[PDB]
Amino acid sequence: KQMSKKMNDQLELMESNIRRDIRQGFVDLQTEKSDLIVGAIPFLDYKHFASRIFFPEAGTLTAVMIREQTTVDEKCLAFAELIRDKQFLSCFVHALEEQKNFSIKDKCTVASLLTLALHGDLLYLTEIMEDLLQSLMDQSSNANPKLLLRRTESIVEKLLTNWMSICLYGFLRESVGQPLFLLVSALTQQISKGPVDSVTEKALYTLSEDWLLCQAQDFEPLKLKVVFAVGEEISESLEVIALTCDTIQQVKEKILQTFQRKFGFRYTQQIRDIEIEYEKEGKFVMLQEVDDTSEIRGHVTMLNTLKHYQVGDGACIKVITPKIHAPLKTQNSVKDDKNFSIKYFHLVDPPEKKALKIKEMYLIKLLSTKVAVHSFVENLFKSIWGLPNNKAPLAVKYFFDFLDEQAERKKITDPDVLHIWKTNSLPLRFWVNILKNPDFVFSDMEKSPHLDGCLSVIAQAFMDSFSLTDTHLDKHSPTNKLLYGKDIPQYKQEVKSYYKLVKDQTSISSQELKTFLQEESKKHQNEFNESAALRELYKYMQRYFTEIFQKLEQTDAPSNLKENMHRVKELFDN
Amino acid sequence: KKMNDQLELMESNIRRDIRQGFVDLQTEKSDLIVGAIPFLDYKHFASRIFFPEAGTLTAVMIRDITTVDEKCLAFAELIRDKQFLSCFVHALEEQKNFSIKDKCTVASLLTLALHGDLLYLTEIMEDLLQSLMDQSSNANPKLLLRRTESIVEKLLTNWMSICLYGFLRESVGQPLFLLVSALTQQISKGPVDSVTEKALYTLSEDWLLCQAQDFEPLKLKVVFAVEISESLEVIALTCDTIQQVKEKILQTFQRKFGFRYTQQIRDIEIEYEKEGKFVMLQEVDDTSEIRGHVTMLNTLKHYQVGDGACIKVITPKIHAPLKTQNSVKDDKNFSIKYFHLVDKIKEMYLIKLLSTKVAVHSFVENLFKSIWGLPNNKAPLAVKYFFDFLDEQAERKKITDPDVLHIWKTNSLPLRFWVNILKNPDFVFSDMEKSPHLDGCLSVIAQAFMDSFSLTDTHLDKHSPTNKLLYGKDIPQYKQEVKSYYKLVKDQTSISSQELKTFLQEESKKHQNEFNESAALRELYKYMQRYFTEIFQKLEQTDAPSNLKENMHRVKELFD
Amino acid sequence: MREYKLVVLGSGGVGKSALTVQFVQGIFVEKYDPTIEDSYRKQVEVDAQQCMLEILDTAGTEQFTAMRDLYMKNGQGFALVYSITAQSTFNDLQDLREQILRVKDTDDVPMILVGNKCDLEDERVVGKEQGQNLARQWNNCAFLESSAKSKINVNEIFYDLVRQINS
Amino acid sequence: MREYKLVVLGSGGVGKSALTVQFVQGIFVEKYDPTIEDSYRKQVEVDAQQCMLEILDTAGTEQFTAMRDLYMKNGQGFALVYSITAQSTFNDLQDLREQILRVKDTDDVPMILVGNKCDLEDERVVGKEQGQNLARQWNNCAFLESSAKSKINVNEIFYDLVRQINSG
Ligand SMILES: Nc1nc2c(ncn2[C@@H]2O[C@H](COP(=O)(O)OP(=O)(O)O)[C@@H](O)[C@H]2O)c(=O)[nH]1
Ligand SMILES: Nc1nc2c(ncn2[C@@H]2O[C@H](COP(=O)(O)OP(=O)(O)O)[C@@H](O)[C@H]2O)c(=O)[nH]1
Ligand SMILES: [Mg+2]
Ligand SMILES: [Mg+2]
Repeated sequence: KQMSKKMNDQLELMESNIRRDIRQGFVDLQTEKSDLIVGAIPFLDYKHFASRIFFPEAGTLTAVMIREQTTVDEKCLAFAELIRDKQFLSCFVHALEEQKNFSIKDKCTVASLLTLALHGDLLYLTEIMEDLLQSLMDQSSNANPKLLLRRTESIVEKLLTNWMSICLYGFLRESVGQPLFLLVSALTQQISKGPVDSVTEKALYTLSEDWLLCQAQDFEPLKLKVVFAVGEEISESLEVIALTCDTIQQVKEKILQTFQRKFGFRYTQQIRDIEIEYEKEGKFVMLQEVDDTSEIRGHVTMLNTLKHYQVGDGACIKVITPKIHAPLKTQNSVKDDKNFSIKYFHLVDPPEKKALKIKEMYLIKLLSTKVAVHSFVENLFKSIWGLPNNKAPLAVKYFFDFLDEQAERKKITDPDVLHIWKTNSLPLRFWVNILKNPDFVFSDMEKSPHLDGCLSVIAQAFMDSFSLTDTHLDKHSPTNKLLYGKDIPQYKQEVKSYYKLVKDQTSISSQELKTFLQEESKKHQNEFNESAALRELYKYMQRYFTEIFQKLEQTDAPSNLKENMHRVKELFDN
Repeated sequence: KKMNDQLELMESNIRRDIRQGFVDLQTEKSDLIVGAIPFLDYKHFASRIFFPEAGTLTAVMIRDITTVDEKCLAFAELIRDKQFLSCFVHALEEQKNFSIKDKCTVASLLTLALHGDLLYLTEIMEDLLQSLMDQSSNANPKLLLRRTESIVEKLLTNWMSICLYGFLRESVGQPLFLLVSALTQQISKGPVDSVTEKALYTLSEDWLLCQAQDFEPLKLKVVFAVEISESLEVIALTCDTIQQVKEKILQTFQRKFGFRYTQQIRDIEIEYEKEGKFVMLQEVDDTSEIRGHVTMLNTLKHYQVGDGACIKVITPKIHAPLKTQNSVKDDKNFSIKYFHLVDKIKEMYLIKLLSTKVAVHSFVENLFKSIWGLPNNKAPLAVKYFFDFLDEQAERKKITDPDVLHIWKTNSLPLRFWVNILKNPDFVFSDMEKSPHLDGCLSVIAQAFMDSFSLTDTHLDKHSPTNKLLYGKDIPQYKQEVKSYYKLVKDQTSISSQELKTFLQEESKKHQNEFNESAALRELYKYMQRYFTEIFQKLEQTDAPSNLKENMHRVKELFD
Repeated sequence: MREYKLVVLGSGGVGKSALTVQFVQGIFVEKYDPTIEDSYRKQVEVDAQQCMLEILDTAGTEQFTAMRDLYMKNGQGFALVYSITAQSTFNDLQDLREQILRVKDTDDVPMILVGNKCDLEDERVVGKEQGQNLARQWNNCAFLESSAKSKINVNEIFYDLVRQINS
Repeated sequence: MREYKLVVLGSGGVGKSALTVQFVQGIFVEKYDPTIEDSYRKQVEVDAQQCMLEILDTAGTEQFTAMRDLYMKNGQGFALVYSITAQSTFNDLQDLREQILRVKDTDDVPMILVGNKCDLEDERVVGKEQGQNLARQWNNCAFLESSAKSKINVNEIFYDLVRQINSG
């Protein structure tokens, strides 16, 4: 009978704890203000943007493609004059895909190299993408029309992403860039309001259940007066807000974020150079990320926070660099360690508290954050499928008329197919790509895997608005759909209305195409170099020569083309 | 070692429940709701407002069914003089025996009596209210009209009703009825305990069902006797009591047909199809879950009612000669005798208070925006005039604080009138049986409503009322509209007396055959003969001509 | 912990919301906002025993026709409040007691008489001895002159209500 | 109940989402919704032992520039999927498995090769022996022809993955 007492008491304390918890969750959700937000958006120049989109593989090497010598490399001239051929390039695109040695990476590569080579003449590129896309459709072997463009089994698809990017850049910098940067900033700022685990990057505020910090943690916003040194005693005040649970580096990152947000110049290139001092007895003692007074759970040491140092509100805190007094006040950056995720921990390490780890009890936070940044999400979404001056971007309208006419060319009596093609070609293969890689559009954008997860969530939400089936979300459906389940149908309506509006807009003769594509081509002919492109495509031409030659011979090839082929070989050789 | 399993099931159910709250909150599709709005005739309106106490008896003040009564005209002649009436109300107010209810009484009687001459009523109300205002020795200008310590206040409520009724039927009534119907419907969408009336869905933590009841929405094929048969579909829950199911069938009938199936619920019985034969199900039978001195009512789930089940209905003239059960709801002590859902965490269901709060929100916005809305870029006549009075008086008492203006406006108009209409919908609409739960919810909405008038930016915390947190995010938008609404009336054109006199006269003449002055003055006199020494001692001090005293004593000679 | 439903009653603007906020949120602000319906709650200990309070701040006795009956039946502890600035607020406490004892249908109803705003000694119109006389008049009931602006007798109210519910 | 992280990799429209939903809700609906990122989880009794599974439903290989390496890094089990109606998708799995082994920096990784849509034998392109020989070529790897539409070997995938995680 003695155990009954302990059991009852336990369940009691646990219950009341859960009370305080859920209560705090509701109170929080209701009392969450929107103190988010910038000015000049750090846009990228078209060269860097396009290069990052075409080759997000070797990010730094992509500077090799940004621009006499052309006239010198006659091989490049021959190859170039050869690419301008429709039949040749057709065989060149099909024969490669025909071979099983030709992987996905090979396909992306080819598509982008071909885009850079054909970036001077975008007319021809448009027309060849049209034939390459119609051949992936009309004479497609594995063709279930509502499943087209989904599996990356062709070069044409990645090509289509490239072309969408090329043609829609203007529209991005004009009408979509601001809300996208505003959303990335919104999320970033929002997540920095609540605790983040320094070792798992899991945070309290988030849009992803996977990324959620379902850990019990008591925190409180600390206002910190920041002093900068420039000798021994030099001080200038600054207001920086942190948390009681923030690790040292996290604090450093916050004061640096703030500093840049007030002076437009990073106080330091590398964050490791700065050390942080604290005042307790009127004297400043440098605080380090981990000291001799740090608890150890088994074989792993715990990171020192601000509550670890008993830091209170209005605390004065000093900033030192490497040229001030770091001759002796230098600490070793913990995060630099190879196995830092095994040697250290912050807010996570693997009876009342045993049941306080319940994941669902934190799902409301996903709601809260979803509530916090919903204005920016809606802004971005509406600015993506909206039409300024009642007209649509040239490439969008044109390409949708192209799809419509294609469906007309194949005798298709199901509007669902047209819808599917429209949503598989543009938003999936383009808009999601900008949505999931905002660094393609902006500079000095460091993307975290967490923010990647949040953007993943918003992207999926964006994709469900292009669905055709009213999905019944129950207890079995993933949270990422649940969060945006209410806003989906409005978006769906706006989508169908959007495709309608695009369909009913006045058609476009190829005169406008002429002036436009010529304008873009003349705008970007000298930016990249077709030399490296063609030289890096030759590696592909000679590696599958017999198959291309065969595919071209089966389609009645003139002597001229083949003589030019062997000429290219002879020029590259001799 | 027997705590691991108990806590296993415990935390399991917990997870499932919180996740289910989140899912329901995310999967909540709007499907609320009318046609014509059953408003009350101006008579019953005015009467149920003037005397909310005597419920039915108010119809005795309605002459919708005086030269002989020699005592009425004399006392009315007395009231006709401003001095006599002023000293009357004042002297009566200065009494310790004069209870709170007596003030509402005399106010309502006075308004009812002088309903025929709105000019004199308006004038004397202005004078008396200014008396309450500028000469108040024990009052703070910012706490004016707050403490019910004058006839002028209840009288003000009455006058507000009189003058704003037209606007009520104009643009505020319909959204109100829509919000009430939507609220009732929403609450009734989720399980309700028959004993406590605590439902899962609500807008009040007090009125919250804090128990995890695993239910399931069922489409029931209902049949009607006349033998005879007629198909219908009723959406009932598996946890619903037999009388709850009955209420849902009756509601569905009265909605989809336009006329009610009956007037009494006690005279209907429900049959269920077992295996061909129909067994009439009762509220409590033998095998009922009895726990001490309390017994569990039969739910649908108790009889294993499947989805798409067949249901028959029985009237007292059909086959209910011997086929009739007794009504448990009539039991003088039913709470103590039977139980339904109740006989353990509350905050876990605060989420529900959100769900409903969203489902019934558009209607709330319609009601609020209507109340402080301007039809054809024009504010109500009474509003502009009364606020003009407040402005002029504030300019007449050496005050330089716009806060006092706002506070007077928020203690006179929305508090005295709009709350009275918001919390009491049956003062507006006929056949609206008022439930306590709906009264609680309406108290929440009315609370938010008047919080939208506050001049104090109060940050909501953990120690704030759930009702405040439930509408706190939406408040500060309303505040800015309320603030701007007030200033528009200030910037509205001054009301010409040519429009005023006509506006009063039309209604005065259109309501001269509505109320009887007889019973009114007859009930009003009783306060005079009660405190005569006070009235005389005040009147003689206020320089009373021999006319007033001769007339008064003549009235006393005609009444005794 | 134990659940404790309490009700705060009084005339319009007698410091009910004031006392309540002063007791739960600790802070006081001279603000002018009419209360309609506010169900509070707070974890608080009495007689070395922690319990869970449940306050209901009510509205003016006649600012509007309201649910005057529900909370009298369901309530357990009652704090009646007048202001020592206006006399009528003291004159309006009788019918309150009446309806309480009537609806609850018993003479043993946990109640406390409070003359709030005891920080105004120049506008005082109701004596303390008057309130004490009314206190003894109600079968020797408790009487505590309080003030939400000075944290005087604030906690003692609710603590006494709980204590009276106990015994 | 331990938590398992099973990741479903593949190309565009091979039935990753189909298999995951069929495993989770038991329902198959012929629809067309490109998965971008969907996180499922379910409690299931494996080998008379109730464990907590977490199925991550990824997108096609190259539908957009994506975060392939993250869920590979954290993932404990992998179910590579290919439609037997398209040889291309069956070819595309090689570099994927290569990336798995490279990131995990080992060879004893819980993994299964699944040839979905084995209910369309009249439209089959990839023979069973192809995928079987490929599984044999991938160090006696686990192989299954599945059909989320016809409920064929839907659960045995994740099951065998769990049984492999606890294996040596
Ligand atoms: N000096 C003083 N003023 C008070 C006290 N309590 C309330 N007040 C003031 O009285 C006014 C109205 O009181 P309030 O509590 O809002 O009225 P209620 O909501 O109807 O109970 C407020 O503006 C307060 O500033 C007190 O204890 N001392
Ligand atoms: N016959 C058959 N069709 C399937 C099966 N699984 C998926 N599908 C079809 O494949 C289409 C796309 O599948 P989906 O789940 O979206 O592919 P995912 O990209 O891997 O998520 C759907 O329309 C289904 O009809 C299966 O097991 N059998
Ligand atoms: Mg109050
Ligand atoms: Mg998918």
